[PDB]
Amino acid sequence: MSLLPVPYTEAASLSTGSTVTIKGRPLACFLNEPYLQVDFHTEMKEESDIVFHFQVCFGRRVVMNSREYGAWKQQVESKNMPFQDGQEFELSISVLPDKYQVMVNGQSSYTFDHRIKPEAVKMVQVWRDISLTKFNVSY
Amino acid sequence: SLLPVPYTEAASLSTGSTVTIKGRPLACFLNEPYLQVDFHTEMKEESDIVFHFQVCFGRRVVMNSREYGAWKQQVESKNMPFQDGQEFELSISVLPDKYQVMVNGQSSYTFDHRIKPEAVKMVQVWRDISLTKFNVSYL
Repeated sequence: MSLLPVPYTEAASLSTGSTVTIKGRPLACFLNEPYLQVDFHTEMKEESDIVFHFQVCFGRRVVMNSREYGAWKQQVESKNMPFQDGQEFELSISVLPDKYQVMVNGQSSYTFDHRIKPEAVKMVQVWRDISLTKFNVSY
Repeated sequence: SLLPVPYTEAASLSTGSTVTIKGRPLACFLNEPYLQVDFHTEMKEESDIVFHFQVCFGRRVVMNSREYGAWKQQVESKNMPFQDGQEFELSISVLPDKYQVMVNGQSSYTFDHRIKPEAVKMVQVWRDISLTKFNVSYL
């Protein structure tokens, strides 16, 4: 049923001006709290450090963090919830010199200042309770 | 792998029933994949949950019920018999007073009946696992 298989793992490189586009839909109603996770990894292996971790608990909150030297760092939480129950969404993550800008359905929704340089990213993983129709990294 | 996830099946339970689940997490424990098993009062996903069993692999287990649309008293355990990167066998037995949850033959968790197990009409298995076996015993 999901057009693209989930978990979805792709080799990627990022710098200022790069955009990561993700089109998908949660697999459950918001009452059931499905999650979405997007991780920008330093290496191809899943256990590698995470430069940018973006986790949505649909209908509840968004958590952002990094995993450095194998440990989760300072968690950032947002109760901003532009995602709509049972709807397809479009997620756009832009790389700016100082931060990532996260757009949901074309609206500025979240930001996260760079901890690790985006130039250290080698892989992007999209996983948890979503079906996926589109994944793209601009070059 | 052979059974799709989310996996949903019509079911009925009473004393002596066993729900057998064979599967494997989709990620290493460092990435905190989840497993969720919900015993529902109706076929619809938004229905009440008699028994909610949620594993955050390598971290914790949470159990609860959802009654009249609201999550009730959460039960938490840091017991972790699940092994990183391994296939597991989960066996949920229905006893007169509680569910007994066995992992790879070890009695690992228990949950006293809030709603009678006879109210269950559906079982849903979802989140970050591949599923090789699902069975509800009868008679």
